[PDB]
Amino acid sequence: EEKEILWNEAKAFIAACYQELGKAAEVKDRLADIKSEIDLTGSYVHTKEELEHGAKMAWRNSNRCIGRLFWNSLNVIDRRDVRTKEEVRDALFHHIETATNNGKIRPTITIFPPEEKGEKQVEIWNHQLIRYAGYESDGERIGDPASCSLTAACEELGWRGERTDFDLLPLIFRMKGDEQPVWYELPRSLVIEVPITHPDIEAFSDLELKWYGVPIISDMKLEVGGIHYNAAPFNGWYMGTEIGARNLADEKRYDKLKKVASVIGIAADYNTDLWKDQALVELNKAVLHSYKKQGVSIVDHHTAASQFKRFEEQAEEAGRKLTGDWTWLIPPISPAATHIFHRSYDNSIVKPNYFYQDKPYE
Amino acid sequence: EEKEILWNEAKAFIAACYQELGKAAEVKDRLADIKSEIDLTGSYVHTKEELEHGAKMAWRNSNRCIGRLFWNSLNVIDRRDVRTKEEVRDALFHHIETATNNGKIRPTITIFPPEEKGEKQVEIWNHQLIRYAGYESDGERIGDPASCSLTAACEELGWRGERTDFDLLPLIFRMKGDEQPVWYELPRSLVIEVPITHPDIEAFSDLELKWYGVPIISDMKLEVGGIHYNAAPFNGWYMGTEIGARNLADEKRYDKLKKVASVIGIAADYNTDLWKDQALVELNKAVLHSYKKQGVSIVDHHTAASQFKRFEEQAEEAGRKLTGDWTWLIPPISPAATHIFHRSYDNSIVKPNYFYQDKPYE
Ligand code: HEM
Ligand code: HEM
Ligand SMILES: Cc1cc(N)nc(CCc2ccc(CCCN)c(CCc3cc(C)cc(N)n3)c2)c1
Ligand SMILES: Cc1cc(N)nc(CCc2ccc(CCCN)c(CCc3cc(C)cc(N)n3)c2)c1
Ligand SMILES: [Cl-]
Ligand SMILES: [Cl-]
Repeated sequence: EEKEILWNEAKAFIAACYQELGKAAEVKDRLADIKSEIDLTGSYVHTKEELEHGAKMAWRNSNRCIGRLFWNSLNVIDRRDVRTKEEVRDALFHHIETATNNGKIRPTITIFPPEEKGEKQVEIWNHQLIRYAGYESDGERIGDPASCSLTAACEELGWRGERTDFDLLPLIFRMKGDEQPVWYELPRSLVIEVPITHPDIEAFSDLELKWYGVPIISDMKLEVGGIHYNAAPFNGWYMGTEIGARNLADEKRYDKLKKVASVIGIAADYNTDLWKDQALVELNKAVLHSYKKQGVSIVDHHTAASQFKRFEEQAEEAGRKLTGDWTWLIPPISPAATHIFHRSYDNSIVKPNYFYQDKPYE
Repeated sequence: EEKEILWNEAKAFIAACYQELGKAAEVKDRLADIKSEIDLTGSYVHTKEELEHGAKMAWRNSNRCIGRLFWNSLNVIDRRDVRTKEEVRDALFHHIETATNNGKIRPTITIFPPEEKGEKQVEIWNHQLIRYAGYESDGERIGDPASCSLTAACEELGWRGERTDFDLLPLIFRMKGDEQPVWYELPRSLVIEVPITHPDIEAFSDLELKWYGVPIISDMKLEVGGIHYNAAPFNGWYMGTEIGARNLADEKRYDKLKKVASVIGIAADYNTDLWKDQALVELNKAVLHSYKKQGVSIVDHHTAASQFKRFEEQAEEAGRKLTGDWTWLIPPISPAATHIFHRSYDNSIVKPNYFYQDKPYE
């Protein structure tokens, strides 16, 4: 059963991948080889060409992603050779460095050895490789509340945060055969951060807001032809709203809208003044302005939606069905100002793809 | 078959309606009466109590409506006695007057005789009782593009618009047995309109925008216990975003965002300036301000979402399942600033309800 799942998934992937690569004639022989290998070993090993194209397909099939136009230029780093925690740490440090690329962000994925018997070889605990800690001790809230449980887990293992609102969490991952994960403090030279200022309102700097340059999702599983790559961190560049309308704005995150309203000099007293809406717009302008000013890649939601329209056209033109999650594709700011809002999307799951998996803590 | 549909729907409705009315014991006798009546006549007639509560239930079950907190105070006008076009016209005029209520809008529905053999007794052509005409002659666009096809149909029947951007369409409806609908110009004394000004920006009046006070949806079918009330116009008061973020903002409607940007004194050149977002916020502030200043009921999307939260709690507290369409419930401005955005809703259809029906023109 488990291996029939593998063979069926392998069949579909190799056929599809090789068609896209103009390698359709090699499918028959390659499947024989794969079938023998599953027979003789219980699994199979992707060629580097398969691995790279599979990761790209997986991005292409990510229903919730507005940035998919650029799927085919994903920079895929093959790290299936890794066996030690030093090698993992160094691969993660390297991913941060090459993806950041001095601000000119490169969409990158580093792929670690896949699950064996559903047994992980490398288990990453971080949600993102770069993220801020969060604390909640006796009524006082510090940092990013979304990081509270991971932060508590790190502090169990002998890490201690400075309890600033922007403590960088350490890298934390466990190796197969180890009982506890290890942690490593991020070298600050690796991590670009951007201070948030506003183009016109000088007082905006009084909020002392900042955010990190590169979102590197490190807790999803990449699945390709029945192989489960549970550890495969990937990054793009930010869409501004992710920072200005969610990370810094949500009541359950940094919750900064009342403070924004005060520095931009409007009252925060009446719903009918639309002060939250006005504060959201200004904070979002500041975020775009700040990233651009520092030379760190970022895209606004209008340009993003325009790019996504092109992805849609490209898919049609290539004869591929389009899939999407409307509820995630619409930006959280002026959604009806984008074309996305005014059409519908088929939310079917197509593989290869990226999937949620259970957290190893909490 | 057709009558088995009717009896099954009647069974479910009478049971449910009478439970809610504390009249559970009368269900058995009432169903016998109904069953005989379908047997003897092919249909049945609602008591006034059933009709009123059914219309209220229908509002309660409208998945796409954020305003449902107030379902139980709907003002139901029973006009099943109507037989002539003068009576229909007068009932429609009356609905406008009593719903408008000098600006203190009353959620109201007027219910006309239901379909007989799927044969309409009264067929209303208007989408809303009050709406602006739209024209598109040889490249030049005037008025509301959404009204183009109905406007063309009216002008076929000998009506002529002044071709202002805000021509009030005439009431247009057809009677059973008539080949053509009739039309009647709206008395302007009946129709409250609001000029759009901004609380701080004096130049905003230069846009000469306005909108009508009361949205009265007149093209949906109310279904109650298997009876099809195809003509049953209903109204609430506006949520500000419907006007500021859609009617006046959409590129396929009045398309005013570039003009808004100019009068509020910002450039409309770069996506990263979020000029569309900023223009949307200011236009939406102006709309709320203008309605409030004139004494015409309106609700902002924050207050609306707060009221909807109470509807949710009320439903749970009453032991009723909640249904909703997330894609319509989220406001088109700052949706993530409402609780709606952060939860999910079951989009199942529960009856009684309001349903789309085919337009009799186009
Ligand atoms: C190149 C720049 C990119 C941009 C601007 C972008 C934009 C976004 C945005 C805005 C979201 C939505 C998050 C939310 O709604 O809060 C998202 C989700 C997602 N993106 Fe992208 N993205 C990019 C690159 C990538 C890459 C390189 C991958 C993987 C190879 C990827 C895969 C995904 C996935 C899987 C999700 C869903 C995450 C989840 O379900 O939690 N994206 N993207
Ligand atoms: C009391 C004030 C009311 C407010 C503020 C309100 C608010 C809204 C809003 C914002 C929409 C969405 C339109 C859109 O997304 O563009 C809507 C849709 C709807 N509302 Fe309400 N509403 C109210 C009263 C009513 C009443 C009295 C009824 C019927 C008895 C009703 C039934 C509906 C229905 C059926 C829709 C869906 C229309 C469609 O599918 O095209 N609402 N409402
Ligand atoms: C690779 C990449 C690039 C980029 N610009 N953005 C992303 C998405 C980042 C991200 C990270 C974390 C999260 C939190 C939940 C995921 N377990 C999210 C999604 C946030 C969200 C929350 C809600 C309530 C709705 C919604 N649509 N989206 C999105 C990935
Ligand atoms: C009774 C009532 C009160 C009130 N405040 N609002 C309404 C809804 C009015 C309305 C009128 C017309 C329409 C146009 C289509 C309906 N055939 C709409 C819905 C507009 C819309 C468009 C799009 C693209 C998405 C969306 N969610 N909603 C909404 C009814
Ligand atoms: Cl993020
Ligand atoms: Cl409307």
